[PDB]
Amino acid sequence: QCVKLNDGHFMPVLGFGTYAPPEVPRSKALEVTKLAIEAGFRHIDSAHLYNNEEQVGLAIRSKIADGSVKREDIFYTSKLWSTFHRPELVRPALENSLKKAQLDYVDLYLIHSPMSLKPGEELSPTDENGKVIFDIVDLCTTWEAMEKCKDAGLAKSIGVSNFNRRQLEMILNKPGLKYKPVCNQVECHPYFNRSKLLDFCKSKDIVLVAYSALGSQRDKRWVDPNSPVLLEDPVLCALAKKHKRTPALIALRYQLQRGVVVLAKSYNEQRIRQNVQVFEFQLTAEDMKAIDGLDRNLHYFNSDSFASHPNYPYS
Ligand SMILES: NC(=O)c1ccc[n+]([C@@H]2O[C@H](COP(=O)([O-])OP(=O)(O)OC[C@H]3O[C@@H](n4cnc5c(N)ncnc54)[C@H](OP(=O)(O)O)[C@@H]3O)[C@@H](O)[C@H]2O)c1
Ligand SMILES: O=C(NCc1ccc(Cl)cc1)c1n[nH]c([N+](=O)[O-])c1Cl
Repeated sequence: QCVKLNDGHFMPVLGFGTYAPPEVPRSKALEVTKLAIEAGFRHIDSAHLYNNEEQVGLAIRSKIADGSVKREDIFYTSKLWSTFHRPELVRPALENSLKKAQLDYVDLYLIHSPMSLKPGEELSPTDENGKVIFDIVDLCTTWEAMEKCKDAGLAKSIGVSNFNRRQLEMILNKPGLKYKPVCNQVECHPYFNRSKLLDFCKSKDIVLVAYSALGSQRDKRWVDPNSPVLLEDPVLCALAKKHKRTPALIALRYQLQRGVVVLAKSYNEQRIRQNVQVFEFQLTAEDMKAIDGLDRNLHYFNSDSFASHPNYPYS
């Protein structure tokens, strides 16, 4: 089940999230990506940041080599990390990701974040207060570099991630724009449902892709443990009992019914298979209204590390 993007390529509407924190052994990403393809996932979300592209790429190539899928059946995404926003660094970062995955192309390459970081060896160059060391880059010039990558065939489609509406607007009104972003991948779930951003994306034929749709991995680097746990929400739980589903399935189905493409990360064999059940049932209009009521402007990513950055999108 696929949505047609504004460049004419096609994106599966449920995607598998591959990130696991560093205490998870690298080899697991390989195992669980194969499991996710076996279960029916066809859209796979990785990044340079995640340090797993070699494992994710191998899982994909294994599922091609054993005859399970064709390359053309898999939609693989990676992302340009914030230290590589300077235009001259964009193509080389993409080539790096292709060599890691051993793929001839990515189906989608995103600017991972609007918050440009000082170029260098560190993923997160830090200032002493622990604030990321910012860089001033015109993201319009980073976007022109992305467009060159699509023109060379390195990425079939190009898009952005963590952009707010005004940031998206800036790209859209760029003089001489050749390709609009196909998508904006952002934090989106019933506690932060981004309905104003969704409406703007829909008006621009840009797909909103929801990450942390199940409420995030709750990593203490960036997430306050007092924050309400999305999957313990009583309304989602009540809806899970009503449909004899689970609160995750409720959270995933809500996105599809608003025209949002949705990611789900799991490294558990059972939950991976469970998550494809999103296609097996429907929420009613009143169910959707109840879930719309949960919105509380809650982004789980909420650290002093980035909240002072000049291009923080939640400002
Ligand atoms: N563009 C960005 O800046 C950005 C930011 C964050 C994430 N992402 C992408 O989006 C993906 C997903 O977001 P996320 O990693 O924040 O996690 P998520 O999809 O919100 O899932 C959070 C947790 O839900 C659990 N879970 C999954 N299925 C479940 C089920 N059926 N029942 C109960 N619990 C279940 C998982 O634990 P188990 O593994 O134990 O099942 C997972 O750790 C990431 O992996 C990454 O690919 C992108
Ligand atoms: O740093 C990350 N994103 C950049 C980012 C996150 C939030 C905001 Cl507001 C802006 C930029 C990250 N991306 N994916 C994962 N992951 O766990 O899947 C992590 Cl962590």
